[PDB]
Amino acid sequence: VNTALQEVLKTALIHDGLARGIREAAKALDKRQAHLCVLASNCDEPMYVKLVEALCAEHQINLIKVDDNKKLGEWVGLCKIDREGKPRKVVGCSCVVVKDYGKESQAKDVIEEYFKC
Amino acid sequence: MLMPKKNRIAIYELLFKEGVMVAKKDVHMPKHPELADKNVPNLHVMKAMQSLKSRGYVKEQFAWRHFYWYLTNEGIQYLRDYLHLPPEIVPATLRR
Amino acid sequence: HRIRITLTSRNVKSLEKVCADLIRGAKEKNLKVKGPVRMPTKTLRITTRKTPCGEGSKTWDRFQMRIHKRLIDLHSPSEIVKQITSISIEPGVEVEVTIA
Amino acid sequence: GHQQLYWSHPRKFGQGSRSCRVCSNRHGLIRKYGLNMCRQCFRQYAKDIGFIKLD
Amino acid sequence: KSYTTPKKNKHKRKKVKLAVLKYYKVDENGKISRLRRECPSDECGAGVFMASHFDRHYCGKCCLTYCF
Ligand SMILES: [Zn+2]
Repeated sequence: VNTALQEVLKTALIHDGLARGIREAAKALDKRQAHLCVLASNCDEPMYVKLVEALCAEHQINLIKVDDNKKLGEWVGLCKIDREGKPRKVVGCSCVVVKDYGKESQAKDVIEEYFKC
Repeated sequence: MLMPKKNRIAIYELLFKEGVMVAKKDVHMPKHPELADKNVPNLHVMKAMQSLKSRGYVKEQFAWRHFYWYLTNEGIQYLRDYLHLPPEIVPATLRR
Repeated sequence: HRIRITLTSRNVKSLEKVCADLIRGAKEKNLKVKGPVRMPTKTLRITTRKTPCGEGSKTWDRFQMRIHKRLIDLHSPSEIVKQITSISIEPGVEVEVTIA
Repeated sequence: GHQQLYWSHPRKFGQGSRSCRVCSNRHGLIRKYGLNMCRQCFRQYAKDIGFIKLD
Repeated sequence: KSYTTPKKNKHKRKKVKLAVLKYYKVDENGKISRLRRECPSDECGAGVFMASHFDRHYCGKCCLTYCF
C-alpha cells in the first residue's frame, strides 16, 4: 500500500494534479476535491492534531496515515534542490492532497479494494 | 522572477511545437502577437529567456529586434525533464 | 467578358522583351488584340544628407528609383491567358490579372 | 498598479510612438512611403533595395 | 549609492506563525465552522477568505467592500 501510494504521489507530481500544502488543501476541501490525503499522527503538534483530524474527517477523505511529518515532504519536493541526490536544506510537510487525473494504474484497483472493503 | 507557473509551461510547450521562437524587444508592448491565446507581457518572456540563456541550454541570435533561440539536444532533454514528458514525440523541426 | 493584364517592372529591357514575347504569343494564337500602351515611368525623388553630423559644406545626393508599368488588354478566353501567364516567369515582376 | 501606471503616457502620435525599422532611433526619420528609417541606415541599406544613382 | 533623503520601505510579509488556523476555530464536535466571511459571489473563488478590519471585509481580488 505504501509503495503504491508513493507512486501515486510521484505520478500526480509529474502530472501536476496534486495540491501540495495546507491552505490550498482547505481550498480543495471547500471545492470538495479531497479524495486521498496523507494524515500525520503521533507527532509533537501543540494545537494542530485536533484541527488536522477535523480536516481529514471532513468530506469522504481516505484514512491514510503516516508515522512522521518530516519524511512526507521529502517525496513532494518542498526544498528538493540538487535533484540527482539529497539537498543540504529541507523542511518537512504536514498535509498533501492529490487529484489523480491519471488515476488508472496497475495498483490503483488494489488500493481502492483495500480501502473500500 | 515574478511569473506564474502556467506561463512557463505554455512557453515551453510553444518551444516544443516550433523549435525557435521570435520576439520583439520592447517593454512597451504587453499584448503578445505570437502567443495571442493568452495575455502575456513580452518583458517577462524575454526575462525568462535570458534566464534560460544564463542556464545555457539554448542559443542566442539578434536581428534588429528579433531574438532567435536555437535549441540544442541536451536542451531538449532539460526542457522535456522540466515538463516531465517522455521523449517519444520528436520536434516538428526535426520532422522532415 | 473583358479582361486585362498589368505588368509592372523595375527594369525596362526585361519589360520590353516580355511584352514583345507576349505579343508574339498573342499573334501565334492569331487573335484580335489591343496592343500595349506605354504608361509613363515614375521619376522617384529621394534626397538625403551624406554627412552623419554637421561640419563644413553641405553636400546632398539625389537618389532615384525606376519603375515601369504597362497594361495590355485581352479579348481571348481566360484559361489560355492563365496558361500563358503560368509560363515565362521572372523574379522581380509581380504580375496581375485585371478583371472588370 | 504598475500595469496601469506603465501605460500612463499614451502612444498615438509624435516621434515618441515612431522609431526606426533598422536601428531604432528617434531623429531624422524617413516618412517617404513608410520607410520609417533614419538617414544613415537608409544610406547603408540603399544599395540592396534595388537602387542606382542617376542624376 | 546612498541618498541624503530617507527611504520608505515596501510591504514585506514578516515571519508570521499560525495564521490560517485562525480561520478554523477548534470547536467541540464535528461542526465545520467559519469566523470571518467569504465571497457570496464567484469572481473570487470559494477558497478565498475575507479580511477582518474594523468595520468591513475586503476580498482578495474583487475588491468589493461591504461594511456594516
Ligand atoms: Zn471576491
